[PDB]
Amino acid sequence: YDYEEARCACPARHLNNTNGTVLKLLGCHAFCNGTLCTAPDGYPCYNLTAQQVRTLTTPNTSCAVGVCMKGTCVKNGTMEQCFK
Amino acid sequence: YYDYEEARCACPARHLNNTNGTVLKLLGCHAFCNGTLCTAPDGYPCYNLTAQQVRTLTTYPNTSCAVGVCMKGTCVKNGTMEQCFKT
Amino acid sequence: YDYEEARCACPARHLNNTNGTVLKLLGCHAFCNGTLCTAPDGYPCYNLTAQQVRTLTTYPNTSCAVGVCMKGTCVKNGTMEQCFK
Amino acid sequence: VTCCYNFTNRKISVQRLASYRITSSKCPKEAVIFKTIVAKEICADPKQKWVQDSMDHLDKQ
Amino acid sequence: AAVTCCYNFTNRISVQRLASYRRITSSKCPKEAVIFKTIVAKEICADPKQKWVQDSMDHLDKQTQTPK
Amino acid sequence: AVTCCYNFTNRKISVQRLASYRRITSSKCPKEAVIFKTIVAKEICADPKQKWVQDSMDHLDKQTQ
Repeated sequence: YDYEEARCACPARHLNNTNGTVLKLLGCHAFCNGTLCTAPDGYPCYNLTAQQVRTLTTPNTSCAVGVCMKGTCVKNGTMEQCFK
Repeated sequence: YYDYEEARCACPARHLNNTNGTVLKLLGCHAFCNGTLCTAPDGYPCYNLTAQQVRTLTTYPNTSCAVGVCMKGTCVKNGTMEQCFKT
Repeated sequence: YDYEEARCACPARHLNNTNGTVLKLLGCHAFCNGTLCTAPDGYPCYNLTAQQVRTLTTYPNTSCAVGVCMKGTCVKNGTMEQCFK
Repeated sequence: VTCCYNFTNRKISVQRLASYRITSSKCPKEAVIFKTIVAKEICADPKQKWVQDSMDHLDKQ
Repeated sequence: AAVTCCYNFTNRISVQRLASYRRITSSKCPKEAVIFKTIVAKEICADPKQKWVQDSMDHLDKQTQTPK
Repeated sequence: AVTCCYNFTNRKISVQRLASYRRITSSKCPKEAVIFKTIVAKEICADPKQKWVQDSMDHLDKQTQ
């Protein structure tokens, strides 16, 4: 009776950068309260692949920075050393 | 008897640029001058960057480059950082 | 009983910078107590505009123009810093 | 390394919140994170007036 | 708090008017100083070189109840 | 935060070994002190009464922007 939710709005663990920039979201989607949610248009993100996401440590690989548009992390030339 | 250097280690080097409007800094404290390896003088301004970082440099400033000073061939870092780019 | 120790001498929140330099004052004026106070000649400052200040967060996004306080004006000097609130 | 990409659309009753936390400086959006009695985390914008009042009423306890 | 510095000093102070002090501001501050909190809840800036400031900090320290 | 110094240094540290110092809200601290961060990333406590501490803070301040 007492275990309801309240709109997709729970926090997500971003990826970090040793160069002192905004924390970026891995992809544009997050599992919030058991649902799949899309980040807002314009949200900073990283655009990684399965092998890339597996090759992520705590910084050693160059992660492609991008911006979330309509649920897709559109890259924008820039790259940053990102870590977990 | 004609094609020498005329002065050991004394040719110019392409420095790295910065969008912060500061002195141009030498990437590292070493430069390839006339086929040899040269050390900047003690006290020369430098950037201290890594392979992946220097490779992640474009023409728009995006990464924070660690400023430092050349001492005995090493770019000893200091607190300061700058948005630096290659041009 | 509730008077001001002295005219224009209370601390002020400076702006921070990811470049590892001295903390600079946004402008050369600060609201100290109920009055408006001018920083001393030579005090480091940033010179920002309304549009910039509205887009100011806790991570750098705009390039802030460094300057020096002279006669109440933050005279620019060319240098720029990534500054944040 | 925990930031909020979305704020709470509606508004939650103080009687359903257990505590709150602050987020990091380098987060794209600055917010407060409330923990609900059911152990869920909701994001709220500190600009909204009811959020500040709820955080105040939860601190004074 | 970490970005709070003093650009201007008091110069002109009475021990009976101070409630607390903060020893030093940030390392990366243009001017280094101490920040006194007064009984009226106002913050004043003082130069740590001046002797009266050190004496005020001493007489204000010897006012926090230590144990046995 | 809630970090105070229970012991001060005995000797005077070399100016060449200090990287910075940190502020403190040491109103509720039993002993008042300064906290130096050394080049080797260590934190040392120093008594602000001693003159060399003020001299070290002066020589380390005059090195910023």
